[PDB]
Amino acid sequence: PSALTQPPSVSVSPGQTASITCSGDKLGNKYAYWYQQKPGQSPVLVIFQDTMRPSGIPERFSASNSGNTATLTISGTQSIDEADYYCQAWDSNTAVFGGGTKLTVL
Amino acid sequence: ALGKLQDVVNHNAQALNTLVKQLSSKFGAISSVLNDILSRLDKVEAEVQ
Amino acid sequence: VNLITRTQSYTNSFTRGVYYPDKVFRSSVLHSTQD
Amino acid sequence: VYAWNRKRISNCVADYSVLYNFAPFFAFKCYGVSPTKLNDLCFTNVYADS
Amino acid sequence: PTYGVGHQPYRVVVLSFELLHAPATVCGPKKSTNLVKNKCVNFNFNGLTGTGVLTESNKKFLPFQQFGRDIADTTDAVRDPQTLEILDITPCSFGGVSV
Amino acid sequence: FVIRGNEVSQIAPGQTGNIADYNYKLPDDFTGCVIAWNSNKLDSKVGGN
Ligand SMILES: *[C@@H]1O[C@H](CO)[C@@H](O)[C@H](O)[C@H]1NC(C)=O
Repeated sequence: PSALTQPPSVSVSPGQTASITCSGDKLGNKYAYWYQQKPGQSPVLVIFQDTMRPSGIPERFSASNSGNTATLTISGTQSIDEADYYCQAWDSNTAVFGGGTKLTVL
Repeated sequence: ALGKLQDVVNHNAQALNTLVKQLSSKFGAISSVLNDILSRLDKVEAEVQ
Repeated sequence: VNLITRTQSYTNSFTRGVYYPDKVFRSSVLHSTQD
Repeated sequence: VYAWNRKRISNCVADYSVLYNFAPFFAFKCYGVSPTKLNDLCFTNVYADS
Repeated sequence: PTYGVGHQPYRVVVLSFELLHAPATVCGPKKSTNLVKNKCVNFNFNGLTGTGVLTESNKKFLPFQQFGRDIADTTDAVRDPQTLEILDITPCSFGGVSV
Repeated sequence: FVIRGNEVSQIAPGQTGNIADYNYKLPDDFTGCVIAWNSNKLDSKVGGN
């Protein structure tokens, strides 16, 4: 929509499930896009069109967008998955992003 | 004396009877009876008739 | 190994169980389907 | 063909699925009826011209 | 080998497919051109042909949906099979003429 | 698969017969192609296959 709310951090041990949430006014009515940013690295798309992964993204990544909230689910969180995850949507030919969330792997 | 009203009645009755008699027309099909078409032909040919 | 016991009751389905009849996007329409 | 034979078939049970065993033809060519519905029908008579 | 034709072995291959609107993974030999938007074009999306103007759509297709149909069962929306974007189809331009 | 020549007519939507009833059945709304060819030179033997 216009403000994609996102938790500031999520703490997950290796092998557990991370659940990063993106919220916004009727977010389920639009497509959702997730990007994985690493320190000193360019953003990398991991989820497009709600629940689709680009080729090369691990099978463990998954997402949904229902109601007014989109969630990113990293099952079996590995150490590589340490990164900053973003949430994006389009509005009137303008791209809107969320605050971001640091997935910490213990 | 009431020829007009009887004419209305008769026209309606003849229309319905004509509609009933039209059910024996083949209209280019092998039979005017649906059951005979279904019993004599398989699905594909029966559908044309 | 027979080790599971099952009990049953009876309830109402209300209007659950509807599914998308085909794979075509539709909008602002009343679609009749037999299935 | 000029002196073609006609044989009358009557008072019997006709299983037409056995005709594929007596002769190696590829298919029936039927008129007013389909070959796969013959076993479901009754006829006053049958004539076999050969 | 001495059997008549009707009594001889025949090898049969039956090919069954689906021509209904759905994403496709088997296609014939056909080179794809570029995608033109905002002009009246003839188009061919996975065999679905037509004429009209293609514009960017906000319709939210589900992942199993490739086409969108209108009241008259005419395709007015299509997912692009390469970019996966949703496109609206609109008839080019027309109108009655009186003299 | 392999059948005999006079059964090839059974490989079609809406058919009946031993092959169509007990071996291989096509739906009435079948969309596709049936390709059949004689294979007497590979599937026949002097003593019978
Ligand atoms: C469809 O989504 C738009 C997006 O904001 C929303 O305004 C509209 O109310 C939605 N329609 C329905 C029927 O919920």
